Amino acid sequence: PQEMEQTRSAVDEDRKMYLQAAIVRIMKARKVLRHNALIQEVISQSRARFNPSISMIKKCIEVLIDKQYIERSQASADEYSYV
Amino acid sequence: YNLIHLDPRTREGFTLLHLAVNSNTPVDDFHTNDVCSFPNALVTKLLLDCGAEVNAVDNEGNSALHIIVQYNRPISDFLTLHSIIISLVEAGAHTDMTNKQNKTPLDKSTTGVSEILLKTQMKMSLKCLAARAVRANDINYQDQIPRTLEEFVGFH
Amino acid sequence: DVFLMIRRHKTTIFTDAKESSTVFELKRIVEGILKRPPDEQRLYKDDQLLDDGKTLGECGFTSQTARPQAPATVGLAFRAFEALCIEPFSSPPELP
Amino acid sequence: VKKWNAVALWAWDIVVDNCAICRNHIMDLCIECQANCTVAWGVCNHAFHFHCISRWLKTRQVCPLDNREWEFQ
Amino acid sequence: MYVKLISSDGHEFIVKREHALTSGTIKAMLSGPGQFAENETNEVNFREIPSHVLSKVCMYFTYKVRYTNSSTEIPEFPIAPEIALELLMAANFLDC
Ligand SMILES: [Zn+2]
Ligand SMILES: [Zn+2]
Ligand SMILES: [Zn+2]
Repeated sequence: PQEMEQTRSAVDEDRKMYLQAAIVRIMKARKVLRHNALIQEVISQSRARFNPSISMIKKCIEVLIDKQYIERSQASADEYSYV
Repeated sequence: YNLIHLDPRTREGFTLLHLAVNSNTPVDDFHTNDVCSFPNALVTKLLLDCGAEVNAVDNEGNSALHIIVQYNRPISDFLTLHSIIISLVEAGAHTDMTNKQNKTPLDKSTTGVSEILLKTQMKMSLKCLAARAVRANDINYQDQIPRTLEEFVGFH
Repeated sequence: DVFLMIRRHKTTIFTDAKESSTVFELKRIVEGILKRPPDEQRLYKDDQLLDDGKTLGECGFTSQTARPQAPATVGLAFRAFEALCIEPFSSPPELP
Repeated sequence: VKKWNAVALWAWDIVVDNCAICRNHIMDLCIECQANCTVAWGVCNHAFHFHCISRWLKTRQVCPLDNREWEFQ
Repeated sequence: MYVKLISSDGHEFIVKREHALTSGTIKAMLSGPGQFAENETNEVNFREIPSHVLSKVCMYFTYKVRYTNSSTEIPEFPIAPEIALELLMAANFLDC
């Protein structure tokens, strides 16, 4: 179990990179999306893999805007735009 | 094989092996972009298996090895770049021959990865070193060497 | 990995050895490949004698001095010790 | 020794392995580039994706791993 | 184990057999008739090349055996301008 949890956390790490790559691909195909519209689209495009928790996608969303790959729009938190 | 034995050349002396090696070979804007991407290791390997002149040079003097080292994407398609440098050297291309500007493909490598691959695949020989020393010192080699070696000094 | 170009009149032997070693095994191997009695080996570096127990790294050549591309000459005059009569290589012709 | 069998983890001889921006390898495409490139090296032996380097220099003129001014090759 | 290489001008050069088999012509000379299986001399008589080019090709043999496959630290071969254009034909003859 000392090394089993490493493979239980490596899948969690690769979950984050696959979630971040999913948001970039999904949003830039539309150039703008709502918060709830993006969250449902991220899940629907990752059904042949892990079931992504809602808290992890929004954690990957806030990392992505800090990385200047996407940007939250000036309307509210329910509007995301590419950059 | 039948087409290679005609040795077709473009305007700038490019043989059929050079274009399959060169990254500047144009691709049609239609669906050929999705498949025909140059350089391609499969095309070069098939041409070398069919008997392409691997030591043939263009009008500028660049051989097939001189153009693959000038590739500006060494890591993006490194699987292609590695599989084509090995094929050219294994076919019998000189790793030390020079163009009309007297530039070794090591010198024209302009890339650490391509230089590393070539130096790994270089087979050192005394004839190449002696010819390079002769060409560097500008020694009068006309009518002092065998005629089969005058060309050897010519590209080394 | 020291490399030595042992000379004796016209005969020349190219030998590989180590930096920190004695000349005992060097004398033994040149005895084996020369088929001569093992009491006539008198190695000379720049026309001077050297100790038979001192390491050859301190004898006057090392890795930075003796290289496979340009080995250091070692005279091996044999006792009949004979005078050093290392025949020089033929000079290249005068290039134009 | 009598008999010995081992395992070798063979990898390409490139000194740089992964782009430390998208946490991806350099052989494949970047996260910006996957949705549908070239590799940019640095003076401090830092090599990343071209799009990742462009975004990083758009953010600041600091190398992603150390406080060094980013330069091209 | 050790082969002997004799130049036209009387000079004798002795190098390891594995070091001298890197050239195709010397390999052909050692093979065929007249192997002279004493396992120590295997002497080949080069009636054309002078002594200095034979010394340089023996140095090249040792240099290539040492650096047949190594890291990027491959030192350049110190070819004098006077020995060139006579070592080139020597390497052509030896198929080095
Ligand atoms: Zn890209
Ligand atoms: Zn990247
Ligand atoms: Zn950097």
